[PDB]
Amino acid sequence: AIKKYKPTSNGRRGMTTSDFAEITTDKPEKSLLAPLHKKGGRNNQGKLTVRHQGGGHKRQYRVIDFKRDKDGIPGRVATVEYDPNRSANIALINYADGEKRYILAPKGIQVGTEIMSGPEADIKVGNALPLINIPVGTVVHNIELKPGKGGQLVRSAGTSAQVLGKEGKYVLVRLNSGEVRMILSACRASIGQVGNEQHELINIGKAGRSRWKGIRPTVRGSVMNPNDHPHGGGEGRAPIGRKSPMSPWGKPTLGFKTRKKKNKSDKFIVRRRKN
Amino acid sequence: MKRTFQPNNRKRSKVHGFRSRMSSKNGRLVLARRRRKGRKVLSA
Amino acid sequence: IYHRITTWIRKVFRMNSPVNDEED
Amino acid sequence: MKDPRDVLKRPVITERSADLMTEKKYTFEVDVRANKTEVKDAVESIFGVKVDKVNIMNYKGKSKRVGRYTGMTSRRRKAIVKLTADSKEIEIF
RNA sequence: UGAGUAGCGAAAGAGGGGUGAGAAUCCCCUCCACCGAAUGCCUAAGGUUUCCUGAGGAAGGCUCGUCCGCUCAGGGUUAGUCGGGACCUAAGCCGAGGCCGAAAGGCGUAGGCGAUGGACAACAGGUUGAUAUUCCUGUACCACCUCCUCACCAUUUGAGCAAUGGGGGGACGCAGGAGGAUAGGGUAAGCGCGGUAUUGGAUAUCCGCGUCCAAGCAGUUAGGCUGGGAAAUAGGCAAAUCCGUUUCCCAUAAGCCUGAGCUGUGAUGGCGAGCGAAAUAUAGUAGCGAAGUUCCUGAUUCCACACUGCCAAGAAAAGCCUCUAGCGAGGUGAGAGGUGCCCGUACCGCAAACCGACACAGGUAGGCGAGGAGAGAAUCCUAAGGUGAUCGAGAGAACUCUCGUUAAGGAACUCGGCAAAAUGACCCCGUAACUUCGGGAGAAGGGGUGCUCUGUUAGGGUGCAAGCCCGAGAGAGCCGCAGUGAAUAGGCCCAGGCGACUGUUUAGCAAAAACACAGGUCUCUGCGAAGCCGUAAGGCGAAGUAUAGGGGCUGACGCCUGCCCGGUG
Repeated sequence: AIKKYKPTSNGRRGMTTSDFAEITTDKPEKSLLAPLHKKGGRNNQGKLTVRHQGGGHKRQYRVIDFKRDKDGIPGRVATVEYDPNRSANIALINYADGEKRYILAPKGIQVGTEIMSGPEADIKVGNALPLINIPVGTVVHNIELKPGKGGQLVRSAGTSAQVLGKEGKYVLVRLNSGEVRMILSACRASIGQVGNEQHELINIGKAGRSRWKGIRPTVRGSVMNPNDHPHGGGEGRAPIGRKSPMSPWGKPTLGFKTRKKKNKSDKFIVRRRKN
Repeated sequence: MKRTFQPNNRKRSKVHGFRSRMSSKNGRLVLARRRRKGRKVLSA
Repeated sequence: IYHRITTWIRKVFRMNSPVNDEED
Repeated sequence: MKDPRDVLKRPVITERSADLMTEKKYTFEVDVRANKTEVKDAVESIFGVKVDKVNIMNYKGKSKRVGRYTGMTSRRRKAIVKLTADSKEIEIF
């Protein structure tokens, strides 16, 4: 849910926050906590490769085995916890081994529900089983690109994916925004789209909340001096007279493909740019 | 008003110390220029 | 008593606002 | 080397030190690299007196210009050994 | 030369004596003045003796000078417990082999370095011309070691030590609100003082003082454990009677861990108002020494990020608590005996001992920071503690500056109500257009607050009472021009352009109609990324994953955002 704030002040006029209803416990387990030094977007050389990063609130990583390498062992969802690191909520799950591992949380999961990581596991949400056993068209999340590497795909909240069908090599998958790839059949994946779909609807409502993110402000390019930016110079709000809108780096950004025309992944691209 | 000189011995030592120059060949060159001229007080 | 004494002088500088206006 | 006897330099003759003579303690200059543990073995050998709580102090040299030529004083390091009760002094003698 | 002209560096001094060739400026005494949420102290940074005593004084003192942070002679910082190192770790850095690079070198494991953090045992008075949670007089505490003294045990059926290993714990955000107690202030009691000649007070008079720690011991404010016992264990690289997990038993508290600060012990000790010698090298100490209670008031401190709430969910490791692996022939449990090192300790640190060429109206963490009024670290006046802030004398011109005043008028001044004036303190009455319904709104516009009595009020705080306090409401009265009388604590009503706002910007001419922001939109990016920093390796993005990131454009919100792909991409 979304709790709208009354406009007691100018920053209250638009700001909104998620219900946090999924959250159960105020604190993370100590055993899986990890440090997160903030690079600030700087290179190891010390130069800032990425613009407007850092200055945000301190964060502490929770260990999360997306790989789910263990199998045949039933688990249980004890608690759910907020994750500063990403839009997706974290749900702690207690294994029958007594092992504990934070895991990505699809919506509609209930506390105490059983979850098996094995191939023989049921389709029921929260389970993760290999693509060969997956029925066509079922929603899937946290898909790995290769086995044992972890599921880079579909980690953010509210994202989803669907299977168009499968061969022995490779299983088809609908990636978000309609793109398709022949992901390896042996590769593991987890059924059920990620929760916290309401995160997109959240409104920041003030400059101050952005500082906590912390998203540093970005100067408009025309305002910038001509030496610093291509669109700079002029006598007040200079027209984008220069041919082809441009990044401060020389490559054009509006409609210009940044793809390498030759790539190993090009064979896997059955479909591209549905818009 | 605040001025450019705000002394800190740890900073002067870590930055302008003899081993700060020993750390790199260029600093060894600085020490070499320091010694060829016969300066009584090398480094900082 | 040696009564040694030493005197030191320095040029310094500088300003240049210069506060000059016109002709334009 | 090492030997206790060479550790000492000269006694510190000051009005502040003469008052300490009634305190059953006697100041002596000591080598800069010497430790308190070494000084305790010196009095037990040279004087033969039992040793209690030894204190040691270092002093940065004062400037002592002679005409044009300034020059730092050498760094003295006196030590204060608080001798045990009932023990004859060898100082001054 | 300008010149004996500018300046003499914010902001109280006066007198008496003393020293001396020389005294406005030095010293002492008596008044007076200024700071006192400091111009007070304590300690970093940094300075590196500038501290102290005895002398000198030509130069350095915006002036003389017997005086100096000056110049000379000696003298002065004392630590197992304070800070740091014989403990740890963060950012970051170094970095065996190694990954790369014409060379030089770059990158980065293992490992190490590195506090601004975590761990850690000593507190009260005294002492010098100084340095004192270091020296001293008391009481202590931690760690380690047995020529020792007792007590308990066990000889691989093994008394115990128990890891570089596994867990536990350490271990952490912001805001707010009750509570307990205390560092501190004041009242009644108590003890030492003085009867004051300026009218009047042995009197509800006056002045001054009103106590004391770490600890070894007992319990208490109260919080936290969510429960403890038994059995079973695909796990926590091997193992585990440890943890985690599972299943039952008993759950309204037996039990588990931590507490500020209190009562007696620490103390038949010393602080203490005031007396104040011999005299010594006549400073002024030695030395003597009373009461030492009670109530009110109490935090910004502590219990403690304990509790509640919230989002932006908020370090790392060791010291510790346990577990086994593993070591074993003498060990444990308490007393005595000893050991405990290396550096920093002076002074200046709101400043004449530093940043500033100066003995410069500026700049410099943090920790203590009182009283009367007051909401208050506002403001004014005063304690504790300092400061007489180092060129002056006297005339009282213009003129310049800092201010106070102003007859009749008012913004007729001026580019412009610039500057100045006025309003402003609490309680009460009352309050419009407009609006996103929050605002606007201290709207505007008015009234009352000084003193006395009925009134140790009505009502509350604490207390057995006694008492101390917080205190309206009113009535009657008294006065003055005056009444938050001093001092500081908004001037408003409108009408339009631009910009949502807070915020940011040219330090040192321009702070804004500029920038930014949330939002809106386009485009690119499928992870070995698009974009990058780099010859590369590596790394950022990212311990991310199209509801996520990069770039362009537009700027909250409301109504909207039309047509054109010929040309240029």
